[PDB]
Amino acid sequence: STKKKPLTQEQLEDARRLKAIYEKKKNELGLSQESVADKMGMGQSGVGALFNGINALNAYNAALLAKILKVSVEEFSPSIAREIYEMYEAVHHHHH
Amino acid sequence: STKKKPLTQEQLEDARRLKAIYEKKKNELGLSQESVADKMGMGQSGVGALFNGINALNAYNAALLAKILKVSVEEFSPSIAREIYEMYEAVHHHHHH
Amino acid sequence: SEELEKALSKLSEREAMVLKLRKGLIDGREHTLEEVGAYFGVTRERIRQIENKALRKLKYH
DNA sequence: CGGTATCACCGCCAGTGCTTGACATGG
DNA sequence: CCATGTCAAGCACTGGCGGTGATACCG
Ligand SMILES: [Ca+2]
Repeated sequence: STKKKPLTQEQLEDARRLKAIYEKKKNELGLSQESVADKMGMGQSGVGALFNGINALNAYNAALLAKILKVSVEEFSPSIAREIYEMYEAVHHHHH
Repeated sequence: STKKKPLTQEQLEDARRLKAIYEKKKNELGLSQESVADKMGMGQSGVGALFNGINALNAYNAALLAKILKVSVEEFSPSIAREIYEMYEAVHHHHHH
Repeated sequence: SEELEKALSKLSEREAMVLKLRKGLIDGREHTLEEVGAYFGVTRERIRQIENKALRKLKYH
């Protein structure tokens, strides 16, 4: 019952770009949704929910996926990439 | 099925360090738990929970706190700051398009 | 044997049992995924899933 | 009084465990 | 041919993230 609330159009676009990178590179990187999931500490269906726009990406998982797929986060989600940059500003000890 | 999970020891410390930074700089910055919550879009029980070790920090709230309090994240949580930098490596590396 | 038996101790008894049955350690036959499935009351695919998780589990420590 | 403390309560969804339908392949 | 194994997608289910808000308490 009680179907899961749909993500935002932007999130859905993020996911579609993510999956497309995945499909395009899986052979040469030698990945399956399953093997990707393992590198991320999770299961196959969990990774799948992310690729198919069912579950939202967070910054942590996006970064993980970018590293696994060997692409920049900017290639699937610009808004998550900006969010990560925003957080990075906060590790900067800056001048006196 | 306890609705809330307890913090690890490291999470408690990060909290203490966080709180101490609030206590030390609240005056120069004209901050209250309340005013800090307002900057973060939550309620004062929200902030209290983070300052007191009731709720763990996450990367986003840590970055916000650091910006409100004018310090770097690693002054209260070196592990969260490491997580932040690693995440930023994924924005930097392997660009195309 | 025992170094093995205690080596298969980091996994759930179920994950361990899936491997032992696949490798013939319980009864002498290298059971198929379907056979192990029927043993555990689930499909061959879920046994495949479990086995993979178990192998990745003992190949990281 | 301005601040803080916690009690005291929980919606919600990201990820799980399993299934199903499609498909690849050595024998 | 098809038993065996692999992959990806869908769904019922739940731990715990990430808070809320009176109200009573402190200096
Ligand atoms: Ca809010």
